[PDB]
Amino acid sequence: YRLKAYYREGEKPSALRRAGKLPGVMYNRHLNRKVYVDLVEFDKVFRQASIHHVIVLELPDGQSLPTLVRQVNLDKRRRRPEHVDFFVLSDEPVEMYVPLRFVGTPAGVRAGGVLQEIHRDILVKVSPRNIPEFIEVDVSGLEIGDSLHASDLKLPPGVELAVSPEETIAAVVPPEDVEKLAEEAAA
Amino acid sequence: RMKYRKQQRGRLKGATKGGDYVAFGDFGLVALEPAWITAQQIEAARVAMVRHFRRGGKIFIRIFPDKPYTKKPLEVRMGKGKGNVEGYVAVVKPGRVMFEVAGVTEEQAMEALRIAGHKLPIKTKIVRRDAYDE
Amino acid sequence: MPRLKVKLVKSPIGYPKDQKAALKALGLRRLQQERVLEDTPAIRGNVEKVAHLVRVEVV
Amino acid sequence: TKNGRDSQAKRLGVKRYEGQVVRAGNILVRQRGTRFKPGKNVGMGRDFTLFALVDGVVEFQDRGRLGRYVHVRPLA
Amino acid sequence: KFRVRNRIKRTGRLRLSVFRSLKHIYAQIIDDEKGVTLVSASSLALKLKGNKTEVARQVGRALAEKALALGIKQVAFDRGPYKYHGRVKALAEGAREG
RNA sequence: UAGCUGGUUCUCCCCGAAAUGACUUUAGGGUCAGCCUCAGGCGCUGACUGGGGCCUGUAGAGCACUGAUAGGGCUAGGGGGCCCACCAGCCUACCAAACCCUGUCAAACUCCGAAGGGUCCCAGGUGGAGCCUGGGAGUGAGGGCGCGAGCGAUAACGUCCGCGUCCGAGCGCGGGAACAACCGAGACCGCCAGCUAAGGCCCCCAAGUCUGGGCUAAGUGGUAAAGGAUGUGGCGCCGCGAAGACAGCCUCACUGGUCGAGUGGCGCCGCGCCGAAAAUGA
RNA sequence: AGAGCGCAAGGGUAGAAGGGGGCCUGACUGCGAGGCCUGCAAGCCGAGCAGGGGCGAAAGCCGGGCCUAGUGAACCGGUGGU
RNA sequence: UCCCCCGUGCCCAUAGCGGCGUGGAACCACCCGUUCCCAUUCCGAACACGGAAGUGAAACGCGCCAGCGCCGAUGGUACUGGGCGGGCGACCGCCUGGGAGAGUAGGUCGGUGCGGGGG
Ligand SMILES: [Mg+2]
Ligand SMILES: [Mg+2]
Ligand SMILES: [Mg+2]
Ligand SMILES: [Mg+2]
Ligand SMILES: [Mg+2]
Ligand SMILES: [Mg+2]
Ligand SMILES: [Mg+2]
Ligand SMILES: [Mg+2]
Ligand SMILES: [Mg+2]
Ligand SMILES: [Mg+2]
Ligand SMILES: [Mg+2]
Ligand SMILES: [Mg+2]
Ligand SMILES: [Mg+2]
Ligand SMILES: [Mg+2]
Ligand SMILES: [Mg+2]
Ligand SMILES: [Mg+2]
Ligand SMILES: [Mg+2]
Ligand SMILES: [Mg+2]
Ligand SMILES: [Mg+2]
Ligand SMILES: [Mg+2]
Ligand SMILES: [Mg+2]
Ligand SMILES: [Mg+2]
Ligand SMILES: [Mg+2]
Ligand SMILES: [Mg+2]
Ligand SMILES: [Mg+2]
Ligand SMILES: [Mg+2]
Ligand SMILES: [Mg+2]
Ligand SMILES: [Mg+2]
Ligand SMILES: [Mg+2]
Ligand SMILES: [Mg+2]
Ligand SMILES: [Mg+2]
Ligand SMILES: [Mg+2]
Ligand SMILES: [Mg+2]
Ligand SMILES: [Mg+2]
Ligand SMILES: [Mg+2]
Ligand SMILES: [Mg+2]
Ligand SMILES: [Mg+2]
Ligand SMILES: [Mg+2]
Ligand SMILES: [Mg+2]
Ligand SMILES: [Mg+2]
Ligand SMILES: [Mg+2]
Ligand SMILES: [Mg+2]
Ligand SMILES: [Mg+2]
Ligand SMILES: [Mg+2]
Ligand SMILES: [Mg+2]
Ligand SMILES: [Mg+2]
Ligand SMILES: [Mg+2]
Ligand SMILES: [Mg+2]
Ligand SMILES: [Mg+2]
Ligand SMILES: [Mg+2]
Ligand SMILES: [Mg+2]
Ligand SMILES: [Mg+2]
Ligand SMILES: [Mg+2]
Ligand SMILES: [Mg+2]
Ligand SMILES: [Mg+2]
Ligand SMILES: [Mg+2]
Ligand SMILES: [Mg+2]
Ligand SMILES: [Mg+2]
Ligand SMILES: [Mg+2]
Ligand SMILES: [Mg+2]
Ligand SMILES: [Mg+2]
Ligand SMILES: [Mg+2]
Ligand SMILES: [Mg+2]
Ligand SMILES: [Mg+2]
Ligand SMILES: [Mg+2]
Ligand SMILES: [Mg+2]
Ligand SMILES: [Mg+2]
Ligand SMILES: [Mg+2]
Ligand SMILES: [Mg+2]
Ligand SMILES: [Mg+2]
Ligand SMILES: [Mg+2]
Ligand SMILES: [Mg+2]
Ligand SMILES: [Mg+2]
Ligand SMILES: [Mg+2]
Ligand SMILES: [Mg+2]
Ligand SMILES: [Mg+2]
Ligand SMILES: [Mg+2]
Ligand SMILES: [Mg+2]
Ligand SMILES: [Mg+2]
Ligand SMILES: [Mg+2]
Ligand SMILES: [Mg+2]
Ligand SMILES: [Mg+2]
Ligand SMILES: [Mg+2]
Ligand SMILES: [Mg+2]
Ligand SMILES: [Mg+2]
Ligand SMILES: [Mg+2]
Ligand SMILES: [Mg+2]
Ligand SMILES: [Mg+2]
Ligand SMILES: [Mg+2]
Ligand SMILES: [Mg+2]
Ligand SMILES: [Mg+2]
Ligand SMILES: [Mg+2]
Ligand SMILES: [Mg+2]
Ligand SMILES: [Mg+2]
Ligand SMILES: [Mg+2]
Ligand SMILES: [Mg+2]
Ligand SMILES: [Mg+2]
Ligand SMILES: [Mg+2]
Ligand SMILES: [Mg+2]
Ligand SMILES: [Mg+2]
Ligand SMILES: [Mg+2]
Ligand SMILES: [Mg+2]
Ligand SMILES: [Mg+2]
Ligand SMILES: [Mg+2]
Ligand SMILES: [Mg+2]
Ligand SMILES: [Mg+2]
Ligand SMILES: [Mg+2]
Ligand SMILES: [Mg+2]
Ligand SMILES: [Mg+2]
Ligand SMILES: [Mg+2]
Ligand SMILES: [Mg+2]
Ligand SMILES: [Mg+2]
Ligand SMILES: [Mg+2]
Ligand SMILES: [Mg+2]
Ligand SMILES: [Mg+2]
Ligand SMILES: [Mg+2]
Ligand SMILES: [Mg+2]
Ligand SMILES: [Mg+2]
Ligand SMILES: [Mg+2]
Ligand SMILES: [Mg+2]
Ligand SMILES: [Mg+2]
Ligand SMILES: [Mg+2]
Ligand SMILES: [Mg+2]
Ligand SMILES: [Mg+2]
Ligand SMILES: [Mg+2]
Ligand SMILES: [Mg+2]
Ligand SMILES: [Mg+2]
Ligand SMILES: [Mg+2]
Ligand SMILES: [Mg+2]
Ligand SMILES: [Mg+2]
Ligand SMILES: [Mg+2]
Ligand SMILES: [Mg+2]
Ligand SMILES: [Mg+2]
Ligand SMILES: [Mg+2]
Ligand SMILES: [Mg+2]
Ligand SMILES: [Mg+2]
Ligand SMILES: [Mg+2]
Ligand SMILES: [Mg+2]
Ligand SMILES: [Mg+2]
Ligand SMILES: [Mg+2]
Ligand SMILES: [Mg+2]
Ligand SMILES: [Mg+2]
Ligand SMILES: [Mg+2]
Ligand SMILES: [Mg+2]
Ligand SMILES: [Mg+2]
Ligand SMILES: [Mg+2]
Ligand SMILES: [Mg+2]
Ligand SMILES: [Mg+2]
Ligand SMILES: [Mg+2]
Ligand SMILES: [Mg+2]
Ligand SMILES: [Mg+2]
Ligand SMILES: [Mg+2]
Ligand SMILES: [Mg+2]
Ligand SMILES: [Mg+2]
Ligand SMILES: [Mg+2]
Ligand SMILES: [Mg+2]
Ligand SMILES: [Mg+2]
Ligand SMILES: [Mg+2]
Ligand SMILES: [Mg+2]
Ligand SMILES: [Mg+2]
Ligand SMILES: [Mg+2]
Ligand SMILES: [Mg+2]
Ligand SMILES: [Mg+2]
Ligand SMILES: [Mg+2]
Ligand SMILES: [Mg+2]
Ligand SMILES: [Mg+2]
Ligand SMILES: [Mg+2]
Ligand SMILES: [Mg+2]
Ligand SMILES: [Mg+2]
Ligand SMILES: [Mg+2]
Ligand SMILES: [Mg+2]
Ligand SMILES: [Mg+2]
Ligand SMILES: [Mg+2]
Ligand SMILES: [Mg+2]
Ligand SMILES: [Mg+2]
Ligand SMILES: [Mg+2]
Ligand SMILES: [Mg+2]
Ligand SMILES: [Mg+2]
Ligand SMILES: [Mg+2]
Ligand SMILES: [Mg+2]
Ligand SMILES: [Mg+2]
Ligand SMILES: [Mg+2]
Ligand SMILES: [Mg+2]
Ligand SMILES: [Mg+2]
Ligand SMILES: [Mg+2]
Ligand SMILES: [Mg+2]
Ligand SMILES: [Mg+2]
Ligand SMILES: [Mg+2]
Ligand SMILES: [Mg+2]
Ligand SMILES: [Mg+2]
Ligand SMILES: [Mg+2]
Ligand SMILES: [Mg+2]
Ligand SMILES: [Mg+2]
Ligand SMILES: [Mg+2]
Ligand SMILES: [Mg+2]
Ligand SMILES: [Mg+2]
Ligand SMILES: [Mg+2]
Ligand SMILES: [Mg+2]
Ligand SMILES: [Mg+2]
Ligand SMILES: [Mg+2]
Ligand SMILES: [Mg+2]
Ligand SMILES: [Mg+2]
Ligand SMILES: [Mg+2]
Ligand SMILES: [Mg+2]
Ligand SMILES: [Mg+2]
Ligand SMILES: [Mg+2]
Ligand SMILES: [Mg+2]
Repeated sequence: YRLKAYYREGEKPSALRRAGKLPGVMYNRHLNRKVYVDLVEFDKVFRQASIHHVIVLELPDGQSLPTLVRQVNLDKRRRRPEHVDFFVLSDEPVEMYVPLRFVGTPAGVRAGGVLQEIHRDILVKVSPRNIPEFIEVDVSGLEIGDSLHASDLKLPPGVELAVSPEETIAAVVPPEDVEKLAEEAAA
Repeated sequence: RMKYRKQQRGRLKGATKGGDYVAFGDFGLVALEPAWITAQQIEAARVAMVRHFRRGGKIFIRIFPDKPYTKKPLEVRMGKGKGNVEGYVAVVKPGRVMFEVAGVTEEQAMEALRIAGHKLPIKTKIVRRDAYDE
Repeated sequence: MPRLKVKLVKSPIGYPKDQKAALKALGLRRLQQERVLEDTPAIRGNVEKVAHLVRVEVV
Repeated sequence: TKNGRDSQAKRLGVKRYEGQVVRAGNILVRQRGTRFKPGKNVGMGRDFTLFALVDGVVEFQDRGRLGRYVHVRPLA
Repeated sequence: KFRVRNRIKRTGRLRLSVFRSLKHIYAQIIDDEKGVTLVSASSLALKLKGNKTEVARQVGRALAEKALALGIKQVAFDRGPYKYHGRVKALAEGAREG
């Protein structure tokens, strides 16, 4: 995903927001600079890119950079982004979150139940060259009560997790139910 | 609970912290007006959802009533209200995420959450899960 | 740092004691009253303080 | 209503700030424990009251793991 | 265990710091409040014989020579982690003669 | 006797409070301090502001301590699925200490921490500033408003403190229909002069039925909520379509039919609608 | 450092104020610069001087207790002394 | 002037935990012995004395790795002197000056004063 950017300065951050432009910053151990982008454009892009997929920033400097969305400060009270960060990549193994795909109906969910996908993505230390669009996970062997962990992942080539190996990824759990209210009504 | 004693009242300053982001389910109910939500409200709202989609997915309550609510026995003007008639409530500023569902479709989630809105003493909005995760 | 022409154009009635003093500090007593004081960090301070009820110009 | 009760509030605190002139004997800090420690020309009494040992200016200092100290750098 | 060092300091001046190795002993009068040494009469690591205590009293008087020459007198003795006795004591015994 | 009530008589000029703290068989009374006044002395110090140094733990935030806390994972103690009882573990749509992940809460919790506040030094500051000594006091029911908290029911023209303000003493003047404290503003006297403030400029009533551009169709405006609706403009995205689409021609879809070119769903904003029952005449 | 520090909470504290031992009785006399707090009266801190002592080799420390509660003007009288 | 070690003070975790490696000439420790000084609620563990043989294992010094710990911007927001505007309200918005906490990027296996000894 590519998206047009522009350099910012003393311009009142608030003022920009009226003009539909949302401020932000791009940075890495080498450089950082004020910027901003058209909100609606960013919205449409970030709706798929988020922090998983890479993002090329087109600055009027003709420069185009391999930035990653580091964080997005939201305004509480009717959620809505205030200001965006951009981690301009390089080549060294920079860690980052990578999405997941819990494929296959679990033993529990099929036989009545519900899968609570804990982590929808996993933080991993990987070279910018390897940007695995996702990681597969056979969440089919999970009967109700079961649970998968990070130590049980389809780790792709050149990739390695940077979280806890014993961390939980997801789990099947009992379903809400009216019959439970009768028993809860007793106690 | 367990804790210790009856609380002072305190104002409800701006929605500063009062507010979050979906983090457990596919949809969420969020407060727009600030208010103390009674325990018995949480309850009715919660059951209203399970009662709806019977044998449903999973409900997530994300606010817990830890504030002691006081009240006088219909008298004059001294001592502090033993109260607790409503017992306990949780302060809730605008933008704070209350409930989250999961393991159900749109119609299941939309309707069920919407029902909770009518159980709550607040104007509320439903939320998807946009794409915003910090 | 030339000079400041200050004019009290809004009554301090209902304003804080300190702001009233700030006027006495400048030398403004009557309303609509002209007053030129040399531009200094100590004077500008009190001028900036009663800013909402005086209006300034450079001389 | 077993409450509604308290105790005469003791006006304690830093009684002389850094960059103030003090005569010998002047009390510098009345404190609960050793929220401040003595130092150059500053002794403390049985209650923890830090006081000047000679005339001079009072200067504060901090030393992290070692705590904060009050001094009296004399000159007269 | 250096609690003693703290006491001696907030008390006066001119610390007679005294270190002593299994085969050595050193002494240096230092004016704190700035951290500088005035005189340093090292011992076994200087020239002296072989009997520890006998050596101590020598260096003690030795320190006094060079020290008192420069005009010194504050006998603020830094009895290090060592209990005041024998070698360290003799070291004092010395300055208490010179 | 009356720590209570009432009454207390000529004029002009200057200044001008208090309704707080402490103690009080004290609580509508007193004593000392605070605040007013007069005289004498001191003489740039005073409020306020600039620069600098130190002190601080509130707003906010945070979970490192004290505790609270939903979900999950993991695992001592309870119940066990396959059963195995004189034994066992992955694990159980079973109760849970400790710990871990996710996510939160607190006046009497703080790893953090402002704005600000206090004080000192230097500087500006000659003001019904300031300091010292004395003579004379009154005041010690306060109130409203803004703000920060407690109490209360996130009730009261409620109550109790804190900072400020005004009324008190400015029920003198202009506005708010009328209205101590809301907006403007501090009335020495005179004038059939001028300029502005707030608020206004259709008539009552001084001043534009002013100019340019929108919105509203309710008398909204002319003062109510959750909530509800093809009210009405503005904005945006998502589905079908001249490969003929949307309605109705039993039809929706769709082709020949044909108006054939728009149509269906959602979301955001402005103004409005319903929700909306009271006692003398509107 | 979440223990301890006689007791409530707090602040403080292992670079001791906590625990153990040796010797000792400054839980001294006569004073007291300078201050904290303060309407008054009270309350609190205190270097230092003199006298005669304690512990330490010494620098030094000791005018009770880690500190903040554990209290009562005057009047009237008892007791011991001058 | 430069390097190494020893004693000491300052900054007070970017100085720490851990892991690996390195130094015994000197220094230091460890170490040998318990007669003398001194010591154990018992023990020469500790304090102490007299000292060779041995060792660098322990401890310590020096040097590497960022797993934990620790430090941590910029940007934005909260909050807020002061000045305003909006609703019945629980509240909300603007101007102006100040400006966090968290989190991100990153940093960090220290720095330095004095004295002594050795090359
Ligand atoms: Mg909505
Ligand atoms: Mg996370
Ligand atoms: Mg978070
Ligand atoms: Mg006014
Ligand atoms: Mg005033
Ligand atoms: Mg006039
Ligand atoms: Mg004139
Ligand atoms: Mg009680
Ligand atoms: Mg009280
Ligand atoms: Mg009180
Ligand atoms: Mg003093
Ligand atoms: Mg003392
Ligand atoms: Mg004491
Ligand atoms: Mg300083
Ligand atoms: Mg330290
Ligand atoms: Mg030593
Ligand atoms: Mg009387
Ligand atoms: Mg009468
Ligand atoms: Mg008159
Ligand atoms: Mg006259
Ligand atoms: Mg008159
Ligand atoms: Mg007069
Ligand atoms: Mg009163
Ligand atoms: Mg009293
Ligand atoms: Mg009294
Ligand atoms: Mg009274
Ligand atoms: Mg009376
Ligand atoms: Mg009086
Ligand atoms: Mg007063
Ligand atoms: Mg005269
Ligand atoms: Mg003069
Ligand atoms: Mg002056
Ligand atoms: Mg100043
Ligand atoms: Mg300043
Ligand atoms: Mg400055
Ligand atoms: Mg703090
Ligand atoms: Mg507070
Ligand atoms: Mg708070
Ligand atoms: Mg937390
Ligand atoms: Mg916690
Ligand atoms: Mg802690
Ligand atoms: Mg605590
Ligand atoms: Mg906890
Ligand atoms: Mg939960
Ligand atoms: Mg739980
Ligand atoms: Mg559960
Ligand atoms: Mg569970
Ligand atoms: Mg079984
Ligand atoms: Mg059974
Ligand atoms: Mg059996
Ligand atoms: Mg059997
Ligand atoms: Mg058996
Ligand atoms: Mg048996
Ligand atoms: Mg058996
Ligand atoms: Mg059996
Ligand atoms: Mg059997
Ligand atoms: Mg049996
Ligand atoms: Mg458990
Ligand atoms: Mg549970
Ligand atoms: Mg736990
Ligand atoms: Mg509170
Ligand atoms: Mg408590
Ligand atoms: Mg803190
Ligand atoms: Mg910080
Ligand atoms: Mg500050
Ligand atoms: Mg400050
Ligand atoms: Mg200042
Ligand atoms: Mg001066
Ligand atoms: Mg001056
Ligand atoms: Mg003059
Ligand atoms: Mg004068
Ligand atoms: Mg006056
Ligand atoms: Mg006046
Ligand atoms: Mg003066
Ligand atoms: Mg006087
Ligand atoms: Mg007088
Ligand atoms: Mg008088
Ligand atoms: Mg009087
Ligand atoms: Mg009073
Ligand atoms: Mg009253
Ligand atoms: Mg009264
Ligand atoms: Mg008042
Ligand atoms: Mg008032
Ligand atoms: Mg008020
Ligand atoms: Mg206010
Ligand atoms: Mg509060
Ligand atoms: Mg409230
Ligand atoms: Mg009300
Ligand atoms: Mg109130
Ligand atoms: Mg208060
Ligand atoms: Mg007045
Ligand atoms: Mg009138
Ligand atoms: Mg009248
Ligand atoms: Mg009027
Ligand atoms: Mg009026
Ligand atoms: Mg009036
Ligand atoms: Mg009036
Ligand atoms: Mg007037
Ligand atoms: Mg006249
Ligand atoms: Mg006139
Ligand atoms: Mg005329
Ligand atoms: Mg004019
Ligand atoms: Mg004009
Ligand atoms: Mg007209
Ligand atoms: Mg009329
Ligand atoms: Mg007219
Ligand atoms: Mg018109
Ligand atoms: Mg028009
Ligand atoms: Mg109508
Ligand atoms: Mg009504
Ligand atoms: Mg209406
Ligand atoms: Mg209402
Ligand atoms: Mg409401
Ligand atoms: Mg409404
Ligand atoms: Mg409405
Ligand atoms: Mg609707
Ligand atoms: Mg209509
Ligand atoms: Mg429309
Ligand atoms: Mg269709
Ligand atoms: Mg067909
Ligand atoms: Mg047609
Ligand atoms: Mg749709
Ligand atoms: Mg929208
Ligand atoms: Mg109607
Ligand atoms: Mg009717
Ligand atoms: Mg009617
Ligand atoms: Mg600890
Ligand atoms: Mg403790
Ligand atoms: Mg103990
Ligand atoms: Mg406790
Ligand atoms: Mg404590
Ligand atoms: Mg300490
Ligand atoms: Mg001790
Ligand atoms: Mg002990
Ligand atoms: Mg002891
Ligand atoms: Mg003993
Ligand atoms: Mg003892
Ligand atoms: Mg014994
Ligand atoms: Mg004297
Ligand atoms: Mg005095
Ligand atoms: Mg005195
Ligand atoms: Mg004072
Ligand atoms: Mg007094
Ligand atoms: Mg008196
Ligand atoms: Mg007195
Ligand atoms: Mg007392
Ligand atoms: Mg003394
Ligand atoms: Mg003696
Ligand atoms: Mg000596
Ligand atoms: Mg003493
Ligand atoms: Mg003592
Ligand atoms: Mg004790
Ligand atoms: Mg003791
Ligand atoms: Mg008493
Ligand atoms: Mg008694
Ligand atoms: Mg008593
Ligand atoms: Mg008496
Ligand atoms: Mg009597
Ligand atoms: Mg008698
Ligand atoms: Mg007698
Ligand atoms: Mg040379
Ligand atoms: Mg040379
Ligand atoms: Mg040099
Ligand atoms: Mg060099
Ligand atoms: Mg060194
Ligand atoms: Mg130094
Ligand atoms: Mg270790
Ligand atoms: Mg080696
Ligand atoms: Mg080797
Ligand atoms: Mg060797
Ligand atoms: Mg042997
Ligand atoms: Mg022998
Ligand atoms: Mg023998
Ligand atoms: Mg023992
Ligand atoms: Mg023994
Ligand atoms: Mg041995
Ligand atoms: Mg030894
Ligand atoms: Mg040897
Ligand atoms: Mg050897
Ligand atoms: Mg080694
Ligand atoms: Mg080894
Ligand atoms: Mg190294
Ligand atoms: Mg090292
Ligand atoms: Mg490493
Ligand atoms: Mg890391
Ligand atoms: Mg910058
Ligand atoms: Mg910043
Ligand atoms: Mg900013
Ligand atoms: Mg502001
Ligand atoms: Mg309105
Ligand atoms: Mg309401
Ligand atoms: Mg309000
Ligand atoms: Mg600013
Ligand atoms: Mg800054
Ligand atoms: Mg800061
Ligand atoms: Mg944060
Ligand atoms: Mg967090
Ligand atoms: Mg950033
Ligand atoms: Mg190291
Ligand atoms: Mg470093
Ligand atoms: Mg480095
Ligand atoms: Mg460095
Ligand atoms: Mg150096
Ligand atoms: Mg050298
Ligand atoms: Mg050497
Ligand atoms: Mg050489
Ligand atoms: Mg060479």
